[PDB]
Amino acid sequence: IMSISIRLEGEDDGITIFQEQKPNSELSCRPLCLMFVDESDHETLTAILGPVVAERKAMMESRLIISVGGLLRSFRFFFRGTGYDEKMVREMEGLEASGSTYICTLCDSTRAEASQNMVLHSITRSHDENLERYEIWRKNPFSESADELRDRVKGVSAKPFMETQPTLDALHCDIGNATEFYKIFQDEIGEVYQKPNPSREERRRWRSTLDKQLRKKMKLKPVMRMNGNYAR
Amino acid sequence: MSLQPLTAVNCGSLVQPGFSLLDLEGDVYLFGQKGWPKRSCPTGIFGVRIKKGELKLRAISFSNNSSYLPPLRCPAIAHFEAQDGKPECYLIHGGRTPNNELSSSLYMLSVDSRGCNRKVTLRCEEKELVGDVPSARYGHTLSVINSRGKTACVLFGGRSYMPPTERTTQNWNSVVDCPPQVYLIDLEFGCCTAHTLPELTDGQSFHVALARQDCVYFLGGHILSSDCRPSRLIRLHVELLLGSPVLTCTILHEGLTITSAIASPIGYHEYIIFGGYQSETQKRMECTYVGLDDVGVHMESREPPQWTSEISHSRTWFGGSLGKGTALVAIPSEGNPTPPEAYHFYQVSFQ
Amino acid sequence: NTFLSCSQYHKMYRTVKATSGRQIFQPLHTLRNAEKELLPGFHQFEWQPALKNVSTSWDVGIIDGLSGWTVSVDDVP
Ligand SMILES: [Zn+2]
Repeated sequence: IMSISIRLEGEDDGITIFQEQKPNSELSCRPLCLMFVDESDHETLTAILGPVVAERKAMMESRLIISVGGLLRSFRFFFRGTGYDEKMVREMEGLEASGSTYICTLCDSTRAEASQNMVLHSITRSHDENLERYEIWRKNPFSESADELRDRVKGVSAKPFMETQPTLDALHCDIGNATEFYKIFQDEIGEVYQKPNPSREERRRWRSTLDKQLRKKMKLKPVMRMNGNYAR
Repeated sequence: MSLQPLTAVNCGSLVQPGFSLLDLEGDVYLFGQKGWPKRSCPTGIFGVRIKKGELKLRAISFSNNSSYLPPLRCPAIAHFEAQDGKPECYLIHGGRTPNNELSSSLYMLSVDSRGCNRKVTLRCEEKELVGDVPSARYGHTLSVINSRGKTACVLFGGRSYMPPTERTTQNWNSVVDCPPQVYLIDLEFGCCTAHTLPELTDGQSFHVALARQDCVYFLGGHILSSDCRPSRLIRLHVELLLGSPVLTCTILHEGLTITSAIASPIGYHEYIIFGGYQSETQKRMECTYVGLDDVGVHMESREPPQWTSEISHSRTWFGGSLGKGTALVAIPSEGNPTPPEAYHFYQVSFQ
Repeated sequence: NTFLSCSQYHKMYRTVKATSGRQIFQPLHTLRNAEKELLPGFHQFEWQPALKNVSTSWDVGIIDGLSGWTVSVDDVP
């Protein structure tokens, strides 16, 4: 639970009653289902999840009456689907995970063009239009060939099933930035604009001297994979 | 009438318990795959070859004017014979969506161009359903016949989820039999007509049926009403008048208690039933030889190829006919560790 | 909130109740019907309109996650 607000009696947008103060700490993370299966077995996952999605669906329509504050009180609901790593979002929004031509889970930009230009990109990706684009893929009313069919639909082949709110995790941005800076340091130890294509052993050695530098000063030890703390 | 162990060179993670095999003009194409089509092959279908016991799976593609199909799981199949106006057709409908749900779609498939270099192009077209349409379902059976002398298609069987008024989340994955009304469908126009039979007072699933000379013979299968497996063969005789779709049916005294078999067509009509499941735990080990003449069915057994002690201990299995007495089956493979090719593959041959 | 076993708690309970004990902690038995106020499926409610495709029965709690998967072997497992 994140926010609970009030619009009554009207003429106003609303008044926040209680905004949660620390949703990050797991001390507020209430579990609702568990499945002894894998993130990839799309069949098994949807087969178990149908209930959850369907009742989330039926929820957003009606209103809810409980006995609260001594009186019978009413409630509406909206749902913000945020907390997923990218891979999951793609595999559940019907995209091509994870490093293919289409990358922005929001903007229809191709990969390469996101290099020359990087700033102005309007958010377009949305659930209803993704269903529309999947239908266009399935029917192919324009009778296009394979790759123009990829393009006109902006590459939405798998039918999404679970709604998503269009946004990114906060942690894994930090994680990817951390690993990218780590590698860029490993590379700038040597010379790559002086030596365009270095070899593998040079990479191992530059990593080693980078770990020596990060250990001698700052007293920092390596790990296999970088969690949040190593990033920070 | 013998088996041979195979090994998959790679791609041993792209088969799933239910799938389909079609031979249309030579090459065999494999339909259905765990998860949505990867970009390495968006077609979702793989041409299959066997060389030196090793198994090779190659990507395909379609025509520009052909539509792309979702990877159905356990569909219904019809081998629409080479004739007017487009030889040769394969009708598939309507299977199970990988995102677990059903489809009211009909798919007409054919081969279009080749090679130019040992390659094959396919074509897949939807078709509207004028009706009185059949609802979505799975595991059912559909076939094609010529009645004096024009062509028609007969669909029967299959189960589905509870009616949407009764859609209960606690019972979301429950599945009950579709009402026992058969459906007659024409390729053009897509007029679907429902028919009922005062004999077929119960539904059924997974039953392999056969068509010959506008007479259709359904073998017994699994039923969930009385949880039983009536062996009794079911005969029917269908005629397309102008414009009356006249039908008669009858019960045979004895058929066979088989569920979810592999049908290989050996001869003109000389078929073998490879194997499947006789009980909720016992799987039918032996084979079956079936001739079909206009007089009736003609039944016998053959020498069942001795299975490796491995498969004999398997809880389940399945397979498909690579064509002409040849078929492919697979064991859900276990062991330490997960290979992860969870399937051992056996080729099987007649004579 | 400390990851103790039920055996653990019962042992500690007997022990401390021996030492100067006016029974301090509560006996294990009383928790097993003390959470019926905290777990799911205890507070009546309803909706307007009635909820679509979701049974209007409320007092139930934890449910196995298959939702009635027809156990037939030959079918999808
Ligand atoms: Zn973007």
